[PDB]
Amino acid sequence: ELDQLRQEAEQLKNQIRDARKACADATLSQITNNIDPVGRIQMRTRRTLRGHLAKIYAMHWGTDSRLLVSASQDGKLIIWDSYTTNKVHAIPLRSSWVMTCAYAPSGNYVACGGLDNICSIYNLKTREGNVRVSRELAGHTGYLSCCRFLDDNQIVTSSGDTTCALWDIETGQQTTTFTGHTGDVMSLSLAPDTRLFVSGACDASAKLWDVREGMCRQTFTGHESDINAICFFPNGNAFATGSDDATCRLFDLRADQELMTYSHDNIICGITSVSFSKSGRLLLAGYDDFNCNVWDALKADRAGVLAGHDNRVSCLGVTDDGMAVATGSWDSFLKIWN
Amino acid sequence: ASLYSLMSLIILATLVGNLIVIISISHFKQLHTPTNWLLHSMAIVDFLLGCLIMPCSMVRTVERCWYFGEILCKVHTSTDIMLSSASIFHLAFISIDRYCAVCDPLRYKAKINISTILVMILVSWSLPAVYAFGMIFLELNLKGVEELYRSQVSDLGGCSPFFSKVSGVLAFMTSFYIPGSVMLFVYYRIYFIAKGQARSINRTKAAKTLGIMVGVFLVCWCPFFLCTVLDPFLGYVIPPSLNDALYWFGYLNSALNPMVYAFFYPWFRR
Amino acid sequence: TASIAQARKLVEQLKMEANIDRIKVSKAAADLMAYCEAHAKEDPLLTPVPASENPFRE
Amino acid sequence: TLSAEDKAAVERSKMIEKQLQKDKQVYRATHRLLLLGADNSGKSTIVKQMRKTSGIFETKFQVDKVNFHMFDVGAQRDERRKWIQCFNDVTAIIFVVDSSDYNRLQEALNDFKSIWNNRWLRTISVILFLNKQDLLAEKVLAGKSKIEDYFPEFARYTTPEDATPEPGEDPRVTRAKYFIRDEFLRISTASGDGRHYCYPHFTCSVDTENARRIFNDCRDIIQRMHLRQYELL
Amino acid sequence: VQLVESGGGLVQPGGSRKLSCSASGFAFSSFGMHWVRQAPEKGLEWVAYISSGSGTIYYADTVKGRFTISRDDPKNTLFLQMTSLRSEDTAMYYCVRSIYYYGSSPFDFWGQGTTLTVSSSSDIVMTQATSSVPVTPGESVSISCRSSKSLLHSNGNTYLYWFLQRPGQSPQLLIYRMSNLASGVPDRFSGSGSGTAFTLTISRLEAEDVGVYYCMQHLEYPLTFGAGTKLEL
Ligand SMILES: NCCc1ccc(Oc2ccc(O)cc2)c(I)c1
Repeated sequence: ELDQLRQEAEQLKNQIRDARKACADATLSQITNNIDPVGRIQMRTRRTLRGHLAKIYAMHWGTDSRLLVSASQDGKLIIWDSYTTNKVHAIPLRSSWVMTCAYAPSGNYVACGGLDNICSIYNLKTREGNVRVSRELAGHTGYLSCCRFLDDNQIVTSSGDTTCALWDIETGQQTTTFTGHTGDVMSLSLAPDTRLFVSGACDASAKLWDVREGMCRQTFTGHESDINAICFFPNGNAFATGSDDATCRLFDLRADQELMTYSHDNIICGITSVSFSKSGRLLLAGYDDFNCNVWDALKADRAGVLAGHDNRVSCLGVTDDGMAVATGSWDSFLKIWN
Repeated sequence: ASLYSLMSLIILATLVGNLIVIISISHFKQLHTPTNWLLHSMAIVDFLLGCLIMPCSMVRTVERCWYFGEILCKVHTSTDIMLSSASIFHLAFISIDRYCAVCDPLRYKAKINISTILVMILVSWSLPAVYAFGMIFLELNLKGVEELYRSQVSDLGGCSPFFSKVSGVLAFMTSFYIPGSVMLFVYYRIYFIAKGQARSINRTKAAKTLGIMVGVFLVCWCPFFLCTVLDPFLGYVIPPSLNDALYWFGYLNSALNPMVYAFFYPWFRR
Repeated sequence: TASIAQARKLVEQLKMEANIDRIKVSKAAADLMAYCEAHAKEDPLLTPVPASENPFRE
Repeated sequence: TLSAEDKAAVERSKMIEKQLQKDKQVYRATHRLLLLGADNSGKSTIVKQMRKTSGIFETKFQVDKVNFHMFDVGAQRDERRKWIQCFNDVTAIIFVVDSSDYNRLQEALNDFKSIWNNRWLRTISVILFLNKQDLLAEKVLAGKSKIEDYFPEFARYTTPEDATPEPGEDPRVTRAKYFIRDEFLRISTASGDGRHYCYPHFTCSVDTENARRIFNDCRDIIQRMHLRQYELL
Repeated sequence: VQLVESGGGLVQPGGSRKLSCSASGFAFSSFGMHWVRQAPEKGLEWVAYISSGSGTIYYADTVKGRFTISRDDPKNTLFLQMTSLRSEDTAMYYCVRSIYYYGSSPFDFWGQGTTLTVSSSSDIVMTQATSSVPVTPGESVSISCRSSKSLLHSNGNTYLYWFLQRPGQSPQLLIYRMSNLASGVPDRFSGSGSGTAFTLTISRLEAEDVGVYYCMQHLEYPLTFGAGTKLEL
């Protein structure tokens, strides 16, 4: 019967909550209160990229810290040269409702997808001088929301059908399927060692998954609304999330408990994207208020404002070596700060 | 003493408005639509008018004399005409753009692009350039009236522009009826359409913006152009005082142009 | 009825996550903080580099 | 740009910038529309007459040398809150209602109320289509079904004076049709503050005239938008 | 991916002929084209060049008013015009594809060549000290190249190329930008330099390494070639 199973689930949840509460020892703010603050950070716009027609939805930095790819609501993919402000490639898309884009670590392939329920792979290094599509990954029910490369033959995609999957470009089949979320998944993040990954959904919860095992290992809660973006800490034991209630949190994998909260009373809008610096000292988050706030990851103090966009910031990105930071917006303009 | 101060406020009021509109449109990337480029060009034209024509005309009206040469009177007459025609042409093209936006809703963006605004801007600066300098320097207007014209102005050392009978009619029909009828026709049609719309949506703001545009234009130009035409047809009776008076209604129109065409709109006010 | 089957799997999954090893919360505070000073000297955004070593000048 | 390779790269970038100008013109001349409905509503029949886990459908039609692009949502989950914000710049939204079943009309009114009050759907007008009108006529002449059994306010209703019953076959049919229309009309006029409008229509099984209706509605919608911006309305 | 050339023959002095190079198997409209001349018993020499957009055209200082180049994108065919042929205008001609962007590898594929026989300053000087050397099948081989000016640019690139034309076939590409290896080249060739003197190192050796190695630079676009060193096994 369903009567005893619900009580058993409730008492397991109560036991888990009690164990987590007993695990709590002290707040990170108390430990960090005896460190001098970073100060005032003042970045300025160094480059401006123009050429996009419709709204910009996503972007991804390259591993060489010089090239990047961006997606537009009109169905175009453009590869930019950050130093000389030149355009390298311009790939038209079959479907204009693209929502995400990814860049391969080796620099040989790019990926994109959207409401078409299809993830496409484009080959950049061909004998003939033209970008052509290699494979289309079909099988999802909802819309594609995020995608990240693991190597030249493995990719992880997030879809709106509340399920994640691991694909294989060589065979075009779903190697592994991840289930458990009740709401649709909006974003995912990968670890530097590519052994584990996390994702967030509209059920105000985040889960940690194992690539080979294909099973969930840990769950995080605490947000009052849906999850919009997720970023993963450089160490490999922490990650940060962003929601629509003007609130961001930091979670610890080993401690299994929420860290301090980054929020302000003057913000009523929602977070769209989050990122970390090279050393993990500064946290950058886009908002609906046309600005990009900069926070201190250790003292929870806001130090720096990145203003200059005419519409909402839809995506963010920090380069591999930390030289610069790139922002995208619905005004079809990309700005590089330093 | 009171007369000097009166004409000094007009000079200060023009440059300010035009430099504001010329900065707000070149720096702000939001207002990069093809429609705003013609407004930017018109603002540049009246800034040039205000910062060239106004000062010397002032010393002149006041000294009731022109002590700066004869290879400069001619230059002035020619640059005063040229810049008045560019402003009028810009106003006419603004009216045409408004008509195209209103009466063709589904094809406004396709027909009004940068390639048409650029053609309009060139045409407006180039057409008066080949006309004002040619009639002044080669003297298309002093034919047959040299003795009387000079007896009246050259013997007294004046610098007031002079015109003949046919040169006068040409002036009229190229710098006043041709842009004056366009505007009016467009803004009569634009009023009846708006009326029906409100009737329906409810079953007027049209009478208050359109009635102002037309009116400012016409108070500032109807008396000056007509007087000149009948001036020769009656026997040249206008006193020079009244003549400069008529003149000070073109500069007034270039002062008030931008406060009417830029600040009256929420979009830009923001 | 499939209702009991769905709840049966949910109960089994919850008990698996309950048996994990948790480290001291204050212990993870030092580990997270320690990485900051060990890499603070190689963060271009943290320490503004002069106008000669960056490629985005001018 | 001193090196020849840099000059060639600049030339390639300029070439790329010039094919992105042709696209602009084509985009500035098109109009995008969003199609919404339900399983019972014959939107598929309408879009077929106008002419795998697929995500979105696209249909193209032209009238008076004007191109319209319409997007139909394919296989998707029952939740539409998240992806509805990507259509905040379309010309209009077409809604199809099946006026033949009972309490499915109630579901249609609930869906219309939910869509109408959406925050991200502001400044967007809705075109309303009343489909399958012949079934409504055939379902009242034979009796065996009463609207009053589901809507108690049908009895306290009468045909309005401004009504124009072009067929005029039976007063009861006209009364029911105008009651059903006026329900959606009152829902639409319950709010809006004049920023957007509703254009209801009566659609038949084939009705090979909907393209002209959509063209006229779109023309009317853009003229009011332009008259509001230049303060004439 | 194959290039075919047509024309050639024996003509009287003062004649005129038109040479064509036909492309097939790739997007010919996005690659620049070069003409390279090679005397029967001498090295290579550049002739002319047309960019992808036909907005930039260069000519060799030897002949500028007698040679004309043209291209046709729709049919993917290159053209070369020669007027008033002289005695020196007798050599082998090749058409070379090239594309310029970040990370690109220009001068990657060459044509077959057509023969044409005629009856009877400030540019960087590139020289090769050696011309022939016998080696052992399995030992290391070193080839050195010299330049009269520093090839290093302010950005940080060193424009040096290695071709190694085989004795009987068209040239190939081994090293571009003095440090990067090509696609189909086995991972046994390497190159290094300091700014004025450069060396080419081959770890292993096989029977397919027999040929003449050429030296070329692309700094300020004089396009001067080297002398060439022949290897015999
Ligand atoms: N701004 C008022 C002073 C002023 C301005 C322009 C003037 O010349 C003309 C300009 C255009 C014409 O079509 C004919 C004449 C004159 I005379 C006086």
